[PDB]
Amino acid sequence: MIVLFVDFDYFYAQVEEVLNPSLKGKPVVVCVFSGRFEDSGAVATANYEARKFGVKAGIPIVEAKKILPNAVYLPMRKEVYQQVSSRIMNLLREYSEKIEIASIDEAYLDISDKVRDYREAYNLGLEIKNKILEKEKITVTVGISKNKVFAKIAADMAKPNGIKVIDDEEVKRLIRELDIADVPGIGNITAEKLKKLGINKLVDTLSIEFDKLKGMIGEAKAKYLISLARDEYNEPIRTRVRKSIGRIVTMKRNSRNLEEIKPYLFRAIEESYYKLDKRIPKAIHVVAVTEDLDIVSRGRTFPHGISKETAYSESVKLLQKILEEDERKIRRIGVRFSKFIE
DNA sequence: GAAGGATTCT
DNA sequence: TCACGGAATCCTTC
Ligand SMILES: [Ca+2]
Ligand SMILES: [Ca+2]
Ligand SMILES: [Mg+2]
Ligand SMILES: [Mg+2]
Ligand code: NA
Ligand code: NA
Repeated sequence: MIVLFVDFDYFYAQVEEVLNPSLKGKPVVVCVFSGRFEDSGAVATANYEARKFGVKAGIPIVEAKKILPNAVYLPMRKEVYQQVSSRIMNLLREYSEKIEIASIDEAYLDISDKVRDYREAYNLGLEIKNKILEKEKITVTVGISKNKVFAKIAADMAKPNGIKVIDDEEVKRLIRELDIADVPGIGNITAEKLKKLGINKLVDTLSIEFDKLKGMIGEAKAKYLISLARDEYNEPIRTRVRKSIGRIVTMKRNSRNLEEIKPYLFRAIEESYYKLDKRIPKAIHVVAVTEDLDIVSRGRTFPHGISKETAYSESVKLLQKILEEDERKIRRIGVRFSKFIE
């Protein structure tokens, strides 16, 4: 099984430069201005010239400006980014129909039967990679390996505009030598718990019992890491189609008055439905980020589909459900739909 | 199960 | 109105 992974290089930034090639070379920064007071919001992701100064996705726009106040700060244009993404997603589809679209800027392709013997695989990387460059003016990094996990580590290790392979050999090394926080799925929270147990590399898992790890990371990740470590990991390229569609939005002020919150919640609902299209959800969920951030949520699953009209109402019920259990004020508000009808 | 929370990642 | 956006998914609840 050979797994070829394409992550696009700082995507939303790149697209903005492709649409405006005068930016290229400067440091472009793509953000989500919340109009909550002129520079309220967060970065979204950022050109390499910009990244290298510590301006990364997720930091506050005003934090970023203490760093690069002369860099180009553009507002996140999601649809533009999506139509440029599908063009690319389609291009790769032709290469190995057995693909799995990870995110807006990620795709796994299974090239097991399309090619055998990595030498071949690498060359395809160049083709795939070169073709997107050709068609979309978008540079991408390519990671190859026996499975999704390692294929992606390769891409991680080689970005931007990169192309790394990862033969078993190296793979067997990484099991032993690669730092555990760099294993995909593993973030700081779980990394810190792993250091505490003593585990720093994948191989270490086979030194600890397993029921313990379940204690601290839960069987789920507990099986996962042991699986990779074992070299016995294999998850074929599913093509998971979205299992959840939502929206959250940032109010221009914290609230506990509905009429105040209400116009946002619908603004969210209307979008969420456009995002849904021909899909009909059996479940709704109203999510609220508090003046604190305790990210509270009340929901409901109906035994039938939810019509837009029913999505309004219930939500207002669910917003009220929140408005009086906790007692804190609301920062962001939104809705999330699930449990679709096949 | 269904429900609500926590975690990971751009 | 005075730093923390948006989107999923998992992974663990009662
Ligand atoms: Ca990591
Ligand atoms: Ca299998
Ligand atoms: Mg990426
Ligand atoms: Mg990226
Ligand atoms: Na049960
Ligand atoms: Na019960």
